[PDB]
Amino acid sequence: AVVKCKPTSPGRRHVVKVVNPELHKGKPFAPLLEKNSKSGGRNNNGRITTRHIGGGHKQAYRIVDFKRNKDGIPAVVERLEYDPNRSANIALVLYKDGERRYILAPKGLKAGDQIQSGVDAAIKPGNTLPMRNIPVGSTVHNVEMKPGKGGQLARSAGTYVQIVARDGAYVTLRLRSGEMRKVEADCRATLGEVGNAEHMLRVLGKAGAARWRGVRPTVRGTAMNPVDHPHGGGEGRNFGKHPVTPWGVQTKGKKTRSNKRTDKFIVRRRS
Amino acid sequence: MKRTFQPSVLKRNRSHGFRARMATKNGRQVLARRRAKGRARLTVSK
RNA sequence: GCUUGAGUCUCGUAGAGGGGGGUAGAAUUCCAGGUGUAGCGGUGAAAUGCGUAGAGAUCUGGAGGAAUACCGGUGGCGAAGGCGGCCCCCUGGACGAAGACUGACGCUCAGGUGCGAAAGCGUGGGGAGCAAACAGGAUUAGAUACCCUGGUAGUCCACGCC
RNA sequence: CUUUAAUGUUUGAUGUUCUAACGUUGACCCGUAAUCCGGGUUGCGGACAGUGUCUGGUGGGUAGUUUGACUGGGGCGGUC
RNA sequence: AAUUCCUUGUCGGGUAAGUUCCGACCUGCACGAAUGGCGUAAUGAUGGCCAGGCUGUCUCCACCCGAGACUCAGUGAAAUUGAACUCGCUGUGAAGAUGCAGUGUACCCGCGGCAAGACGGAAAGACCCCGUGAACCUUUACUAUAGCUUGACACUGAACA
RNA sequence: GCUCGCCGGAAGACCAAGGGUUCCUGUCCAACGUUAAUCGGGGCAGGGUGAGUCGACCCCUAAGGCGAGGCCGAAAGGCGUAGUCGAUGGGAAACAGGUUAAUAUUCCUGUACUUGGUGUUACUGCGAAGGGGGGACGGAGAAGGCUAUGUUGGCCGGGCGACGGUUGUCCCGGUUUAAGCGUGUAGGCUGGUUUUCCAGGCAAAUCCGGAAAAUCAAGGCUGAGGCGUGAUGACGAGGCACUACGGUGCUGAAGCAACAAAUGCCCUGCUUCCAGGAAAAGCCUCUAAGCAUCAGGUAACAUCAAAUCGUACCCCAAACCGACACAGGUGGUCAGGUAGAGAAUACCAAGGCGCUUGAGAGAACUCGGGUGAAGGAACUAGGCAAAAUGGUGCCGUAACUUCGGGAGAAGGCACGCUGAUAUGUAGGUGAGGUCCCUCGCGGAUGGAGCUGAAAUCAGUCGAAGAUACCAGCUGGCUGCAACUGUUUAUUAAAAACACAGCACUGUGCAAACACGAAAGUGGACGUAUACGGUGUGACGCCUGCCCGGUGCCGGAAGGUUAAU
RNA sequence: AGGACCGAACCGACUAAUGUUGAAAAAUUAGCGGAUGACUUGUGGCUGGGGGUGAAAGGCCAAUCAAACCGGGAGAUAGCU
Repeated sequence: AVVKCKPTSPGRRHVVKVVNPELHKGKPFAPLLEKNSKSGGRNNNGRITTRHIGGGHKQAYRIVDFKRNKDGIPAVVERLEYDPNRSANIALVLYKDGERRYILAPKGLKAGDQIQSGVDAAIKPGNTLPMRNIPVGSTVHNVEMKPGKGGQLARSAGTYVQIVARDGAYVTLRLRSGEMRKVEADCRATLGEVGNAEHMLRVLGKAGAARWRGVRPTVRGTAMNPVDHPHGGGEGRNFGKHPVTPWGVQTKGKKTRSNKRTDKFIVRRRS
Repeated sequence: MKRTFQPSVLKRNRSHGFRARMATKNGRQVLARRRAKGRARLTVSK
């Protein structure tokens, strides 16, 4: 659960840790590891393109099954592991033919649970099926946008998607943003919601925790100069014009969505 | 006081060397200008 | 020592007693659509407000939240606060015919501990109606009110406080 | 000549369906013991998206500049 | 008050004496609620004030120990510089005189010191003004323009109301 | 040459980078050395750098670079697949003595070790830009076992002390010895063996993974250090013959034990934490295509090969970066004695220097210090500067608080030496013995030696005992910023910036946004508990009213309105 | 355990004095801040000039920065000296 630290020092005064004793203490599964090198704030042109990304802890990428397959083969769940690359925890699962894979761990999943992925799979948290064998109203996660592509929606910790309706070839989904959108019914979805729902309850306590995450300091345009930001300047604190991005586009309000080939799929815009 | 020139022959040859000049057409123009001027050493780094 | 106070067992009975989950039916609101036109709403009167970009009214489909009309009672249960749709799971108490058992094991209890309406506070959600604050329109000599039109916290859920 | 539930026969606005251009940063096969890219099979979208030319708006995000003179220094005021 | 012009506002405390300080009042020139308001333990090479200790900080300097400065031998620069036979005073004067006029004073030349002057040296004043000068920055200045966005045509076709 | 001083976690020793002959010898003193110079990093000549084991090269990869084709782009060119480069990282192997004027793990002596080629013999399924294992990995903390190393004793050699005493519990010196081979231990990790089956590993597999049976907890792997061998060897204090006094040669005694020890090793271990900690090859194993007394793979023996380049010298510096023989800068490694917590500091070892102008004299004034009567901030813008305090143990400690703090609050007391407790105690370490076990790097009892605080009584010295160096000033009231941090490298370190938190807003993934003329790339191998932009800035209590103006969001009825 | 405390190496630069034709085109001396972390450092790489990078000062980009340096237009122009 959440652990409020004793204020033995400033920086430990205001930190809440979320700790899971169920998580595996030790090395991850080495056949499903890849090299992950830091490249944020670095284009192939070498320029910073996303600001406030820099050095954090070294991390290794875990190959997680998102396009879940091996239909009809049950898999027993071994110990849940920690994943630095995402807010969610992951589960190392072992199929009956001797194949280990990494799964986005749902909320109720424990070590020893059985999961399955086919069209004959019983509907149960941790099982994935296309959304024409899944009843309307169930909360799902790790749901594809195209049939066979892999889960793109509800991958963060604690997130879920509600199956609201069925067209007959499309399935309407209420997303975590409140948006309703039409997704094809042959797209697969894992049942239940994603675990680690206490991830939003952590408070980092100090600037060093953000630096271990990998977030470089954010400078305000009011603190900058007129050459640097559209905000900036003045012989006091007040600038006094409409708030904008560093490149001039207005940032309070001003919806910026220019897609026209997916407007047929978004049904109700998020509120 | 740390001064601006901190020598390293590897970085010298990677930055200003003959093959670094010959890689780009503009460094080949540098070498053409130095042969036309008549320098005793084309790439003084090398 | 005794059972006659207190308690236990057998078999039943009624009950919105509590905790968890699921579901159902009216109705309100909102969205999309069909018909249709010049008013709707409100009040002691009006007016703010909605409607000429089509409101209100009628019908269809969908979404979401809250409370459970009738039964309903000078009824029932719980120590109190309190508890009302239906179904399941776990569970507390009360009462009764009859029989058996232990044998004063009882009563009250300052400190102590627990429970404790509504309002309020913290974190995370939810938000249909209602509604402190707030705004407008009335009333009045004035009206920081009673009235109307909206409307935020809150009312709802989880865990903690008080 | 203003109109007809089959005929001599056009133009312009949304709406629905199709596939066959186009898209695919869906799946599979081959080049190929290649995350590229082609070609092929199929699924999805589909005359939409996107691009070219023309065009209305917005546009200190950039760019070039202007922002007068007299004046009992200049500026303010006043004047031309 | 990092905010109050008047202003050293007024009252209280601290001091023998306090334009600063602390606590108040409200008469807020011209505080005020994420341009955040008020408070806040801890923290600070942060700003102001007070006190104990401590002392050459001072009254008010004295002595001593070293490195220079001074002399000798060796080596040996620099800024600057129209030329110099390069005094004081008062007046005059492009208006603050070593040089002009009147006058006074002064044998010639070093060495160690001090800096009052040579409007001393250094840097074609940076403040001010001027140039139909420059740069950069701003905007609601003018004119464009990247981007974003609107529509027509083309790529681009077939049916049905 | 003899004294004197200075450094000694360097001002000593060895490298890397960088430099490029400054290295050694002979000769010269014009110029260069801030002076002279017989000297020199100067001039002129010669000499000097010896590798299968050190490094490079080489095999392998990270960031990244280039990139056949390819995609894109007026051209130039941009990106990028296969691939190929790229160490700062990962794979074979050598140590000790001796030697030169100058080389040294390279030459010599002694003892080794590794990787390939070929040939002979014996056995046999060998075979891959393929699969699997392994390489292969974080921070912090805590043991234990050691070792480098040091001290003391023994032993050996020498001494018998310019001035009282001294060798007859004294003085000085030495007491060294490696790789390799064998043993496989203080530890650490892990259950092995056999059989059967397979929806997995881009196909196959006896390999990996998975499942099911019998058997016993005894098998394997890793691992410092010790001991034996290396080694009756080498080295070794001194002594002995020739001296041109550079020095050469012979001989060469003891060469043990105990204790204290690392920040080094076991240890890439163990424990714990979240921030979740490179890649590929060398190595092992499995088969695919192929071949069958063939080619190959193992084991033994013999023989051959290991090329090429670097190697001098400086390297907290007079050889590098700073125009200088410049008070500056420069990565790693080694780490002695006494006091000490210590890599502080003081004095010294080994070693290296006295900083390339001296000699006088003892003015002002300047710089760097020492001490001051009485007063004690009266100085000044301001306690600027100086002075002060400073250690360990124990007692004691306020308001306020977010309960952690504040706090070393403040303020005090004792510190030296000697003796006794105790001819050296508590503790630490552990030989001779004694008894067991599959009798060896084994276990149990001891308790000889060695080392050894701290405390209490008593005595004693000085003015003074944390006596030197070293080493904190303290308290109160306020502004600001929560804090640690960052900042104008060269006049501003702040109240500025950042910050954890908070909120608004955009964003449904081919996301927003950014770089790009486009491909593409970041965002992100992320997916609304995520990402961006903005403002505010822990925390506590809160954040009121105004949508008229300017932005933004929503709507299209009417007016105006472009190309066409 | 801790962006914990004291304090060396290490990193930095708050005060004062000296130096200001310096020993030094920013240092020395005496103190001073951090010193397990948002630390520090070696080697190599990447980002290129209306551009980069910036815990933001218009700081930094080779002793050069409100637009680097080199070459060219170029003998720019200069109603000014």
